[PDB]
Amino acid sequence: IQRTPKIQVYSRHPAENGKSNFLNCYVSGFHPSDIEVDLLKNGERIEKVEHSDLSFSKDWSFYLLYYTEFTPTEKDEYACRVNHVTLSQPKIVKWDRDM
Amino acid sequence: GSHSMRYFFTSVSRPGRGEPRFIAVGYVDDTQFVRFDSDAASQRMEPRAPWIEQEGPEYWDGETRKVKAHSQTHRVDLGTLRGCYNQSEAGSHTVQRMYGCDVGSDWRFLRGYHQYAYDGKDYIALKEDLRSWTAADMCAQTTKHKWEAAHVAEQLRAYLEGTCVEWLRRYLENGKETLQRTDAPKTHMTHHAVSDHEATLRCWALSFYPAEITLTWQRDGEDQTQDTELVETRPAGDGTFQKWVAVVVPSGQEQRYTCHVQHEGLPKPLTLRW
Ligand code: MET
Repeated sequence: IQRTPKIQVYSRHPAENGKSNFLNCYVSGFHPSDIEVDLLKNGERIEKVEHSDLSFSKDWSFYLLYYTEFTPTEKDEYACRVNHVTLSQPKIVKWDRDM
Repeated sequence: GSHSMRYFFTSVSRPGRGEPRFIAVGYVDDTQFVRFDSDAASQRMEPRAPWIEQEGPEYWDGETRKVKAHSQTHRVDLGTLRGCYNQSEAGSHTVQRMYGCDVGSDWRFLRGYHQYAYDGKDYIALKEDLRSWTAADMCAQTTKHKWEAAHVAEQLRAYLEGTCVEWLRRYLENGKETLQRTDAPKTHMTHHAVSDHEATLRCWALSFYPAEITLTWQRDGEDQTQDTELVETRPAGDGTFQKWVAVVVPSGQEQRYTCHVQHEGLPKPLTLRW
């Protein structure tokens, strides 16, 4: 009755230092709909994060896109942190430009 | 190519106080165009694509009326289902409804569908002929009988086969500049070494619309699925979609492998090689 979220963290564009890009965290395949998703910069929660309107797939599982602008640099580490009833601990997925 | 209009509706009960959280979204193909959120201040169906903004206040009044009616039906059904399954007042529960229509390349009706879930499991759905119901369990069967006696299927079929298709044509026309445009995948390959004997080739497809795509790997011209990883297609956030597929290969043998990309925007499938 509970389905744990799948998580992808990625940029909208090829990641280029110095240029306003967009950091996405795409959560999918989860049920129930209540979920907590944060985007992290060097481990700290980013405050101005928006998300898509809740929708769902053919198998009834839910998906959401959480997103924020950012001008990437090469020092700054980014991640997506998710909590859900199916997770005993929050799951963190680091952004890796190569995925 | 083929097109579709789909509406999605989610209601989540709020046991301790007040009415369910209710969220509705409409899509043409892979483009969201409207939303309603019970938690939002407008209490109106709201536009989410520029081409629907054309519609006049009579449209917005009609859709707002219909969407609020759906929210009440969900509210009532949450109660009914709680009682049918003998559940307590303590727990939050969910209903989900989806319906809409597919048309082919001639924009003629192909298929319609109308389906309903409780707590993320199938409950009741209209069959493909739009004339009968599939009920998953005895609660849903009681619902089936109630919708049969009230000739629900007849009303829905007329919408799905007629009205739905007519709206979809309208929007495809009004939104033609994006909705009738295909955006072919922008592709490249990357190379990563794990160790001096194993390498990963990753074949990227970016900035494509619509979302449907096939990425496949071959070795010496023969399909290879082992030692591959395909991520779920994902939204870029600008309306387009992304995907990648990766294969692990023996370092030095990268030239044997090719990535093949199929998409509606590509008149011939593309081949990439390291
Ligand atoms: C936004 S709720 C109404 C959905 C759809 N336009 C219909 O007439 O059923």
